[PDB]
Amino acid sequence: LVHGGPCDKTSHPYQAALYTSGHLLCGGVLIHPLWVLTAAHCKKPNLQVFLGKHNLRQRESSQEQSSVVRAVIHPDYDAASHDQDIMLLRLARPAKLSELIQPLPLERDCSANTTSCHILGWGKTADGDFPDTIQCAYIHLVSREECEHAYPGQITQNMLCAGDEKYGKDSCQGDSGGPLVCGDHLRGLVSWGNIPCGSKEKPGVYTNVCRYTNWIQKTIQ
Ligand SMILES: [Mg+2]
Repeated sequence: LVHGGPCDKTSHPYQAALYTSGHLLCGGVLIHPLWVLTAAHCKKPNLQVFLGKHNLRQRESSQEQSSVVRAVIHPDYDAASHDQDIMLLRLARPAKLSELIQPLPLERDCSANTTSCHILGWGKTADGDFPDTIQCAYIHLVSREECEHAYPGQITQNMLCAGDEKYGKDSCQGDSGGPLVCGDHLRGLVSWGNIPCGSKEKPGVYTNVCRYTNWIQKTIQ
């Protein structure tokens, strides 16, 4: 995440870190004791899920690890256009909850008006390096019209744009699958955007979570 700062230690209990081959690959969101929601492009064999993490370079009393027993990629995910970039990961065992490990509810109403939101993750920072401490930044939802104007013919109904016209705070490589949180509910998942990262001109594009309430419910229940 670029142009943000370190998160408060107790502000992201729903954040998951997804690892493969010993390195962080993506973020994710705990939405139920047995399920982590993330981006479909984060699919890899042998994913490892870590909950309760804050600083990747420090063993933390709150961290918990879990293997994935099943990965459900949206049936219509398209890896070129990024359409329907969403995937559910079933954990081997339900997560043990605490102040540092908690699920985040989903925003079910696509018309919700809480436009001030925040993003978080261990993805690339402004200096081009990957941080040990998870980063946080507040950004604002952008109207679909402006989204379409920035990426003509590339934005689908399954995508939501968000950015910061002041400093260009934005998600980046490694933040993929992480949460776009608005009004204490999950509004989106980090999907794609400008490269190099920065949202002043081109906003970040997030999977429009409100569109998947039915699919997620059916998959989990
Ligand atoms: Mg298709």
